[PDB]
Amino acid sequence: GKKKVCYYYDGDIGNYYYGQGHPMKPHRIRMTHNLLLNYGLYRKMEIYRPHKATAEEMTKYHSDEYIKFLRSIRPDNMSEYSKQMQRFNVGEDCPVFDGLFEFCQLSTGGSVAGAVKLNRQQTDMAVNWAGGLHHAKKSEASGFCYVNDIVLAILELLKYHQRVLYIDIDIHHGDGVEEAFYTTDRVMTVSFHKYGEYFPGTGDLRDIGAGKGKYYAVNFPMRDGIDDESYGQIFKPIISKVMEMYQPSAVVLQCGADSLSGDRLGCFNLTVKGHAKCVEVVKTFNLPLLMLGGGGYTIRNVARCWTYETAVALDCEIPNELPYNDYFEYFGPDFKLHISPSNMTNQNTPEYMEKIKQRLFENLRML
Ligand SMILES: CCCC[C@H](NC(=O)C1CN(C)C1)c1ncc(-c2cc3ccccc3nc2OC)[nH]1
Ligand SMILES: [Ca+2]
Ligand SMILES: [Ca+2]
Ligand SMILES: [Zn+2]
Repeated sequence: GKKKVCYYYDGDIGNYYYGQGHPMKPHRIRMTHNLLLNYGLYRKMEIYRPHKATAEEMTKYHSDEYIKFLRSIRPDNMSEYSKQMQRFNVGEDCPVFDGLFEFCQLSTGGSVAGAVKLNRQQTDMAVNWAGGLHHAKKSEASGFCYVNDIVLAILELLKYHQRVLYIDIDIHHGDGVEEAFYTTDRVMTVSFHKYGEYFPGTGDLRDIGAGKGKYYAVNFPMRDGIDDESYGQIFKPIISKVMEMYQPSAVVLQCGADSLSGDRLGCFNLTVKGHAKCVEVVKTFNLPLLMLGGGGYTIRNVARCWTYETAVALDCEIPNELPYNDYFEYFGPDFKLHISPSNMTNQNTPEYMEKIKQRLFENLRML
Protein backbone atom coordinates (compact mmCIF):
# COMPACT_ATOMS: atom_id res chain seq x y z
CA GLY A 1 0.00 0.00 0.00
CA LYS A 2 1.06 3.64 0.66
CA LYS A 3 4.38 3.97 2.44
CA LYS A 4 5.79 6.02 5.30
CA VAL A 5 8.44 8.41 3.84
CA CYS A 6 11.13 10.20 5.91
CA TYR A 7 12.96 13.02 4.08
CA TYR A 8 16.33 14.63 5.07
CA TYR A 9 17.26 18.22 4.37
CA ASP A 10 19.52 20.88 5.92
CA GLY A 11 18.57 24.50 5.02
CA ASP A 12 22.29 25.41 4.86
CA ILE A 13 23.11 22.90 2.06
CA GLY A 14 22.22 25.33 -0.75
CA ASN A 15 24.93 27.80 0.40
CA TYR A 16 27.94 25.53 -0.35
CA TYR A 17 29.63 26.75 -3.54
CA TYR A 18 32.10 24.76 -5.62
CA GLY A 19 33.36 27.89 -7.43
CA GLN A 20 32.77 30.02 -10.56
CA GLY A 21 31.75 27.88 -13.55
CA HIS A 22 31.82 24.55 -11.60
CA PRO A 23 28.81 22.46 -12.77
CA MET A 24 28.03 20.98 -9.28
CA LYS A 25 25.50 23.34 -7.62
CA PRO A 26 24.29 22.41 -4.09
CA HIS A 27 21.70 25.23 -4.62
CA ARG A 28 19.74 22.62 -6.73
CA ILE A 29 18.94 20.79 -3.37
CA ARG A 30 17.38 24.01 -1.98
CA MET A 31 15.41 24.52 -5.29
CA THR A 32 14.11 20.93 -4.99
CA HIS A 33 13.09 21.49 -1.35
CA ASN A 34 11.37 24.81 -2.10
CA LEU A 35 9.47 23.34 -5.02
CA LEU A 36 8.17 20.29 -3.08
CA LEU A 37 7.24 22.58 -0.08
CA ASN A 38 5.20 24.69 -2.53
CA TYR A 39 3.41 21.56 -3.87
CA GLY A 40 2.43 20.85 -0.21
CA LEU A 41 4.36 17.52 -0.06
CA TYR A 42 5.56 18.36 3.54
CA ARG A 43 2.00 17.45 4.72
CA LYS A 44 2.55 13.79 3.68
CA MET A 45 6.08 13.10 4.97
CA GLU A 46 8.28 13.53 8.05
CA ILE A 47 11.02 16.10 7.41
CA TYR A 48 14.27 15.67 9.38
CA ARG A 49 17.42 17.77 9.51
CA PRO A 50 20.46 15.43 9.20
CA HIS A 51 23.18 15.48 11.85
CA LYS A 52 26.72 16.35 10.72
CA ALA A 53 28.36 12.89 10.26
CA THR A 54 31.59 12.65 12.31
CA ALA A 55 35.08 11.85 10.97
CA GLU A 56 34.59 8.55 12.90
CA GLU A 57 31.33 7.66 11.03
CA MET A 58 33.22 8.39 7.74
CA THR A 59 36.21 6.16 8.62
CA LYS A 60 33.83 3.15 8.66
CA TYR A 61 34.94 3.23 4.95
CA HIS A 62 37.39 6.04 4.17
CA SER A 63 41.01 5.97 5.38
CA ASP A 64 41.91 7.98 8.50
CA GLU A 65 44.49 9.96 6.44
CA TYR A 66 41.99 11.04 3.76
CA ILE A 67 39.31 12.06 6.32
CA LYS A 68 41.99 13.98 8.38
CA PHE A 69 42.94 15.86 5.16
CA LEU A 70 39.26 16.69 4.33
CA ARG A 71 38.77 18.05 7.92
CA SER A 72 41.97 20.21 7.62
CA ILE A 73 42.07 21.59 4.04
CA ARG A 74 40.76 25.15 3.50
CA PRO A 75 41.16 27.80 0.71
CA ASP A 76 43.53 29.77 3.09
CA ASN A 77 45.93 26.83 3.81
CA MET A 78 45.83 25.20 0.26
CA SER A 79 49.42 26.40 -0.52
CA GLU A 80 50.71 24.25 2.41
CA TYR A 81 48.90 21.05 1.18
CA SER A 82 50.14 20.95 -2.52
CA LYS A 83 51.36 17.30 -2.19
CA GLN A 84 48.32 16.07 -0.17
CA MET A 85 45.84 17.64 -2.65
CA GLN A 86 47.43 15.67 -5.55
CA ARG A 87 47.47 12.41 -3.55
CA PHE A 88 43.75 12.72 -2.60
CA ASN A 89 42.69 14.07 -6.03
CA VAL A 90 41.49 17.38 -4.64
CA GLY A 91 41.86 20.03 -7.35
CA GLU A 92 39.92 21.01 -10.50
CA ASP A 93 36.98 18.53 -10.43
CA CYS A 94 36.95 18.26 -6.65
CA PRO A 95 37.92 21.77 -5.50
CA VAL A 96 38.73 23.06 -2.04
CA PHE A 97 35.84 25.37 -1.08
CA ASP A 98 34.73 27.15 2.13
CA GLY A 99 32.87 24.62 4.33
CA LEU A 100 33.84 21.58 2.18
CA PHE A 101 34.04 19.25 5.22
CA GLU A 102 30.65 20.46 6.59
CA PHE A 103 29.04 19.91 3.13
CA CYS A 104 30.39 16.28 3.27
CA GLN A 105 29.08 15.87 6.83
CA LEU A 106 25.54 16.99 5.85
CA SER A 107 25.43 14.98 2.61
CA THR A 108 26.64 11.88 4.59
CA GLY A 109 24.48 12.54 7.68
CA GLY A 110 21.24 12.33 5.66
CA SER A 111 22.16 8.98 4.07
CA VAL A 112 23.39 7.33 7.28
CA ALA A 113 20.41 8.72 9.32
CA GLY A 114 18.05 7.38 6.60
CA ALA A 115 19.69 3.92 6.80
CA VAL A 116 19.34 3.94 10.65
CA LYS A 117 15.61 4.82 10.32
CA LEU A 118 15.10 1.93 7.86
CA ASN A 119 17.08 -0.53 10.11
CA ARG A 120 14.83 0.47 13.04
CA GLN A 121 11.72 -0.23 10.86
CA GLN A 122 10.52 3.32 11.59
CA THR A 123 9.99 4.14 7.91
CA ASP A 124 9.40 2.36 4.60
CA MET A 125 11.38 4.93 2.54
CA ALA A 126 14.08 7.44 3.43
CA VAL A 127 15.03 10.22 0.99
CA ASN A 128 18.28 12.23 0.97
CA TRP A 129 18.62 14.35 -2.18
CA ALA A 130 21.97 15.80 -0.92
CA GLY A 131 23.43 12.24 -0.99
CA GLY A 132 24.27 9.78 -3.78
CA LEU A 133 27.92 10.92 -4.30
CA HIS A 134 28.86 7.59 -5.88
CA HIS A 135 32.36 8.46 -7.29
CA ALA A 136 34.22 8.98 -3.97
CA LYS A 137 36.84 6.31 -3.18
CA LYS A 138 38.36 4.97 0.04
CA SER A 139 41.28 7.47 -0.07
CA GLU A 140 40.41 9.75 -2.96
CA ALA A 141 37.83 12.35 -4.09
CA SER A 142 36.49 11.91 -7.63
CA GLY A 143 33.92 13.39 -10.01
CA PHE A 144 32.71 16.16 -7.64
CA CYS A 145 32.30 13.58 -4.78
CA TYR A 146 34.46 13.58 -1.61
CA VAL A 147 32.79 11.23 0.89
CA ASN A 148 30.92 8.16 -0.34
CA ASP A 149 27.64 8.58 1.64
CA ILE A 150 26.23 5.56 -0.28
CA VAL A 151 28.94 3.15 0.86
CA LEU A 152 28.50 4.43 4.45
CA ALA A 153 24.68 4.05 4.30
CA ILE A 154 25.06 0.49 2.86
CA LEU A 155 27.51 -0.47 5.65
CA GLU A 156 24.81 0.76 8.12
CA LEU A 157 22.13 -1.37 6.34
CA LEU A 158 24.45 -4.45 6.44
CA LYS A 159 24.21 -4.38 10.30
CA TYR A 160 20.58 -5.71 9.90
CA HIS A 161 20.36 -6.87 6.25
CA GLN A 162 22.14 -9.97 4.92
CA ARG A 163 21.78 -8.75 1.29
CA VAL A 164 21.47 -5.16 0.08
CA LEU A 165 20.74 -4.19 -3.55
CA TYR A 166 22.30 -0.94 -4.90
CA ILE A 167 20.74 0.53 -8.16
CA ASP A 168 22.33 3.51 -9.91
CA ILE A 169 20.39 5.47 -12.63
CA ASP A 170 22.90 8.43 -12.71
CA ILE A 171 24.34 8.77 -16.31
CA HIS A 172 27.81 7.97 -14.83
CA HIS A 173 29.00 4.54 -13.76
CA GLY A 174 28.62 4.07 -9.96
CA ASP A 175 32.33 3.19 -9.67
CA GLY A 176 32.99 4.09 -6.03
CA VAL A 177 30.08 1.95 -4.79
CA GLU A 178 30.90 -0.99 -7.11
CA GLU A 179 34.61 -0.85 -6.04
CA ALA A 180 33.79 -0.88 -2.27
CA PHE A 181 31.66 -4.04 -2.64
CA TYR A 182 33.38 -5.71 -5.65
CA THR A 183 34.52 -8.80 -3.71
CA THR A 184 31.37 -9.42 -1.62
CA ASP A 185 28.02 -11.09 -2.30
CA ARG A 186 26.38 -9.08 0.55
CA VAL A 187 25.84 -6.11 -1.79
CA MET A 188 24.82 -6.47 -5.43
CA THR A 189 25.55 -3.27 -7.37
CA VAL A 190 23.56 -2.52 -10.59
CA SER A 191 24.59 0.49 -12.67
CA PHE A 192 22.99 1.78 -15.92
CA HIS A 193 25.28 4.42 -17.53
CA LYS A 194 26.78 5.98 -20.66
CA TYR A 195 29.91 3.99 -21.53
CA GLY A 196 32.61 4.88 -24.11
CA GLU A 197 34.90 7.98 -24.09
CA TYR A 198 33.02 9.10 -20.96
CA PHE A 199 33.81 9.68 -17.30
CA PRO A 200 34.82 7.69 -15.20
CA GLY A 201 35.78 5.14 -17.92
CA THR A 202 34.63 2.03 -16.00
CA GLY A 203 31.45 -0.03 -16.07
CA ASP A 204 32.02 -2.41 -19.00
CA LEU A 205 29.33 -5.17 -18.96
CA ARG A 206 32.27 -7.63 -18.61
CA ASP A 207 32.97 -6.15 -15.11
CA ILE A 208 30.99 -8.64 -12.98
CA GLY A 209 32.76 -8.70 -9.60
CA ALA A 210 35.61 -10.81 -8.20
CA GLY A 211 36.02 -13.67 -5.66
CA LYS A 212 32.87 -14.08 -3.45
CA GLY A 213 31.50 -11.02 -5.34
CA LYS A 214 31.75 -12.66 -8.81
CA TYR A 215 28.30 -12.15 -10.53
CA TYR A 216 27.32 -9.54 -7.84
CA ALA A 217 28.28 -6.45 -9.92
CA VAL A 218 25.99 -5.70 -12.92
CA ASN A 219 26.78 -3.06 -15.54
CA PHE A 220 24.53 -1.93 -18.37
CA PRO A 221 26.67 0.21 -20.77
CA MET A 222 24.68 2.62 -22.98
CA ARG A 223 25.33 5.07 -25.85
CA ASP A 224 24.13 8.67 -26.33
CA GLY A 225 20.45 9.50 -26.66
CA ILE A 226 18.62 6.81 -24.69
CA ASP A 227 14.88 7.68 -24.39
CA ASP A 228 12.00 6.72 -22.04
CA GLU A 229 10.80 3.87 -24.24
CA SER A 230 14.30 2.23 -24.58
CA TYR A 231 15.16 2.70 -20.86
CA GLY A 232 11.77 1.45 -19.58
CA GLN A 233 11.88 -1.77 -21.64
CA ILE A 234 15.22 -2.75 -20.10
CA PHE A 235 14.98 -1.45 -16.50
CA LYS A 236 11.87 -3.37 -15.23
CA PRO A 237 13.08 -6.75 -16.74
CA ILE A 238 16.65 -6.37 -15.31
CA ILE A 239 15.48 -5.25 -11.83
CA SER A 240 12.77 -7.98 -11.77
CA LYS A 241 15.41 -10.65 -12.55
CA VAL A 242 17.82 -9.21 -10.03
CA MET A 243 15.05 -9.19 -7.35
CA GLU A 244 14.15 -12.81 -8.26
CA MET A 245 17.74 -14.16 -8.14
CA TYR A 246 19.32 -12.00 -5.40
CA GLN A 247 16.30 -11.65 -3.00
CA PRO A 248 17.67 -8.50 -1.20
CA SER A 249 16.06 -7.35 2.08
CA ALA A 250 16.88 -3.61 1.48
CA VAL A 251 17.48 -1.37 -1.53
CA VAL A 252 19.45 1.85 -2.15
CA LEU A 253 18.46 3.71 -5.30
CA GLN A 254 20.81 6.47 -6.56
CA CYS A 255 18.60 8.87 -8.62
CA GLY A 256 21.26 10.99 -10.33
CA ALA A 257 19.32 13.42 -12.57
CA ASP A 258 22.18 13.88 -15.12
CA SER A 259 20.47 11.07 -17.16
CA LEU A 260 17.74 13.62 -18.11
CA SER A 261 17.37 15.21 -21.53
CA GLY A 262 19.10 18.60 -21.63
CA ASP A 263 21.63 17.92 -18.88
CA ARG A 264 24.71 20.22 -19.12
CA LEU A 265 27.12 17.23 -18.84
CA GLY A 266 24.84 14.34 -19.83
CA CYS A 267 24.05 12.95 -23.30
CA PHE A 268 20.84 10.96 -22.51
CA ASN A 269 17.29 11.87 -23.50
CA LEU A 270 15.03 10.75 -20.60
CA THR A 271 12.09 12.87 -19.39
CA VAL A 272 11.20 13.27 -15.68
CA LYS A 273 8.41 10.62 -16.19
CA GLY A 274 10.95 8.17 -17.74
CA HIS A 275 13.47 8.70 -14.93
CA ALA A 276 10.73 8.43 -12.21
CA LYS A 277 9.40 5.17 -13.77
CA CYS A 278 12.59 3.65 -12.18
CA VAL A 279 11.44 4.74 -8.72
CA GLU A 280 7.91 3.36 -9.42
CA VAL A 281 9.46 0.01 -10.50
CA VAL A 282 11.69 -0.30 -7.40
CA LYS A 283 8.75 0.72 -5.11
CA THR A 284 6.55 -2.23 -6.28
CA PHE A 285 8.95 -4.70 -4.59
CA ASN A 286 7.88 -3.36 -1.14
CA LEU A 287 11.35 -3.50 0.43
CA PRO A 288 12.96 -0.88 2.78
CA LEU A 289 14.23 1.78 0.32
CA LEU A 290 16.81 4.56 0.65
CA MET A 291 16.43 7.10 -2.24
CA LEU A 292 19.46 9.30 -2.94
CA GLY A 293 20.41 12.19 -5.23
CA GLY A 294 23.60 12.30 -7.31
CA GLY A 295 24.50 14.17 -10.47
CA GLY A 296 22.28 16.65 -12.32
CA TYR A 297 23.71 19.82 -13.89
CA THR A 298 20.66 21.62 -15.54
CA ILE A 299 19.38 22.64 -12.10
CA ARG A 300 15.76 23.53 -13.10
CA ASN A 301 15.41 19.90 -14.36
CA VAL A 302 17.06 18.42 -11.24
CA ALA A 303 14.51 20.28 -9.05
CA ARG A 304 11.62 19.04 -11.26
CA CYS A 305 12.97 15.44 -11.19
CA TRP A 306 13.52 15.05 -7.49
CA THR A 307 10.24 16.89 -6.66
CA TYR A 308 8.34 14.40 -8.90
CA GLU A 309 10.29 11.42 -7.48
CA THR A 310 9.40 12.51 -3.90
CA ALA A 311 5.69 12.75 -5.09
CA VAL A 312 6.09 9.19 -6.55
CA ALA A 313 7.53 7.89 -3.22
CA LEU A 314 4.39 9.36 -1.50
CA ASP A 315 1.93 7.99 -4.19
CA CYS A 316 0.84 11.60 -4.60
CA GLU A 317 -0.34 12.94 -7.95
CA ILE A 318 0.91 16.53 -8.37
CA PRO A 319 -0.25 18.99 -11.06
CA ASN A 320 1.93 19.71 -14.09
CA GLU A 321 1.33 23.48 -13.60
CA LEU A 322 4.20 24.53 -11.27
CA PRO A 323 3.09 26.36 -8.08
CA TYR A 324 4.69 29.71 -7.35
CA ASN A 325 8.02 29.30 -5.48
CA ASP A 326 11.24 31.22 -4.61
CA TYR A 327 12.86 30.06 -7.88
CA PHE A 328 9.84 30.38 -10.19
CA GLU A 329 11.78 32.24 -12.95
CA TYR A 330 14.24 29.30 -13.27
CA PHE A 331 11.34 27.17 -14.69
CA GLY A 332 10.54 29.41 -17.61
CA PRO A 333 9.48 29.70 -20.35
CA ASP A 334 6.84 26.96 -19.73
CA PHE A 335 6.55 26.86 -15.90
CA LYS A 336 5.56 23.13 -16.10
CA LEU A 337 6.84 20.21 -14.00
CA HIS A 338 7.33 17.75 -16.87
CA ILE A 339 9.90 18.08 -19.61
CA SER A 340 9.91 17.19 -23.31
CA PRO A 341 12.71 15.03 -24.81
CA SER A 342 14.95 16.54 -27.51
CA ASN A 343 15.18 15.43 -31.20
CA MET A 344 18.66 13.88 -30.55
CA THR A 345 19.32 10.51 -32.16
CA ASN A 346 19.09 7.49 -29.88
CA GLN A 347 22.31 5.54 -30.60
CA ASN A 348 20.98 2.60 -28.49
CA THR A 349 19.23 0.52 -31.11
CA PRO A 350 16.42 -1.81 -29.83
CA GLU A 351 18.69 -4.78 -30.89
CA TYR A 352 21.62 -3.42 -28.85
CA MET A 353 19.31 -3.00 -25.77
CA GLU A 354 17.97 -6.58 -26.08
CA LYS A 355 21.44 -8.02 -26.69
CA ILE A 356 23.05 -6.40 -23.58
CA LYS A 357 19.94 -7.44 -21.50
CA GLN A 358 20.36 -11.05 -22.72
CA ARG A 359 24.11 -11.03 -21.83
CA LEU A 360 23.27 -9.71 -18.32
CA PHE A 361 20.52 -12.39 -17.87
CA GLU A 362 23.21 -15.06 -18.63
CA ASN A 363 25.28 -13.66 -15.71
CA LEU A 364 22.23 -13.57 -13.40
CA ARG A 365 21.69 -17.34 -14.05
CA MET A 366 25.06 -17.86 -12.29
CA LEU A 367 23.63 -16.75 -8.90
C1 LIG B 1 30.28 13.91 -12.81
C2 LIG B 1 31.75 14.11 -12.73
C3 LIG B 1 32.33 14.54 -14.04
C4 LIG B 1 33.83 14.66 -13.96
C5 LIG B 1 34.50 15.06 -15.28
N1 LIG B 1 35.94 15.10 -15.11
C6 LIG B 1 36.81 14.61 -16.00
O1 LIG B 1 36.47 14.13 -17.08
C7 LIG B 1 38.27 14.71 -15.57
C8 LIG B 1 39.30 14.22 -16.61
N2 LIG B 1 39.74 13.08 -15.63
C9 LIG B 1 41.16 13.12 -15.17
C10 LIG B 1 38.67 13.56 -14.61
C11 LIG B 1 34.07 16.43 -15.69
N3 LIG B 1 33.20 16.68 -16.65
C12 LIG B 1 33.07 18.04 -16.67
C13 LIG B 1 33.86 18.64 -15.72
C14 LIG B 1 34.01 20.07 -15.38
C15 LIG B 1 34.80 20.41 -14.30
C16 LIG B 1 34.97 21.76 -13.94
C17 LIG B 1 35.74 22.18 -12.82
C18 LIG B 1 35.86 23.51 -12.51
C19 LIG B 1 35.24 24.47 -13.30
C20 LIG B 1 34.49 24.12 -14.39
C21 LIG B 1 34.34 22.75 -14.74
N4 LIG B 1 33.56 22.42 -15.82
C22 LIG B 1 33.43 21.15 -16.07
O2 LIG B 1 32.67 20.75 -17.11
C23 LIG B 1 32.00 21.76 -17.88
N5 LIG B 1 34.49 17.59 -15.10
CA1 LIG C 1 24.64 4.86 -13.24
CA1 LIG D 1 29.18 -6.89 -4.98
ZN1 LIG E 1 26.59 11.63 -12.86
